[PDB]
Amino acid sequence: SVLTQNVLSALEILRLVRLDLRQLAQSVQDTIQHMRFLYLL
Amino acid sequence: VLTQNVLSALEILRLVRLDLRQLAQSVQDTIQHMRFLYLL
Amino acid sequence: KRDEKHRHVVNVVLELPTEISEATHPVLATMLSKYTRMSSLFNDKCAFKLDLLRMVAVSRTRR
Amino acid sequence: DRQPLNPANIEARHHGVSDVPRLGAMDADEPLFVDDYRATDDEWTLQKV
Amino acid sequence: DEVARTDEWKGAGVSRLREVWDVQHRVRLRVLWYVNSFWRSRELSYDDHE
Amino acid sequence: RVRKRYLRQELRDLGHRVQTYCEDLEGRVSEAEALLNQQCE
Repeated sequence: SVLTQNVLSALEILRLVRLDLRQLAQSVQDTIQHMRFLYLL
Repeated sequence: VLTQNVLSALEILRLVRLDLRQLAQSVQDTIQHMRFLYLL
Repeated sequence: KRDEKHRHVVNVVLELPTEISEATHPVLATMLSKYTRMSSLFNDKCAFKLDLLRMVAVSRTRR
Repeated sequence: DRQPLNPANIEARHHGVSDVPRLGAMDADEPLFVDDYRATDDEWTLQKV
Repeated sequence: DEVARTDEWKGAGVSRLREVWDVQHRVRLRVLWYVNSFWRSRELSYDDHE
Repeated sequence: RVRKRYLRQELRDLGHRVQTYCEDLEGRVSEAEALLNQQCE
């Protein structure tokens, strides 16, 4: 007691990368509407 | 099924890296433009 | 389209004479790439004029 | 203008590329654009002299 | 023996110091956050609806 | 004036978090590509 295999494990993390991209887009939109709702007169 | 050519992924890295440079620079430029024009 | 706004920024705002065209001034096109990205600051055209001037100056520095 | 200048209101100018809004803000007062240089005490004394 | 709250208060200390401004942006004042402050443990909830 | 001060400070607030997000995305795309092209040994 070779790259095509590891690229799939990399894609398994790239999925979480996509999720974080979605969360940051939602954060930016939330900030924009919040600022429009409050600060603008 | 066979190993994919990596030069396409090379062009992809360059496109994504350029777009991230553009993302940072453009976000900062937009906020600074708003700061100078509308926030005085 | 873009021809109306491009002609706006080059003629109504910049007041540059027509005989200086796009191909005769590459830094002009490079600046026009970013000039149209802002819709305001078109009342003090002297600011765009001055930026074009100093960008032309920057281009011709041998350093 | 009225208030003391917080270190956020002071913003360095860069002469090489663009700066259209900075030229547009020329008449304005509140953002104090400066060169990215700071006079040392010796040349400060020389200026005062 | 028994620990006095002064001893652990001094031995735990403080780490975060921030500047706060009046709504009109007219007064600057500092706030100190002592880690051994009793309000920490109540697991209180905080939110700011728009 | 107070609403404009709030707008200024809040607009500046996300300028750094966006930079951190962009740096994370840059690191992740670089790592994924680098792993795909070659593997450290």
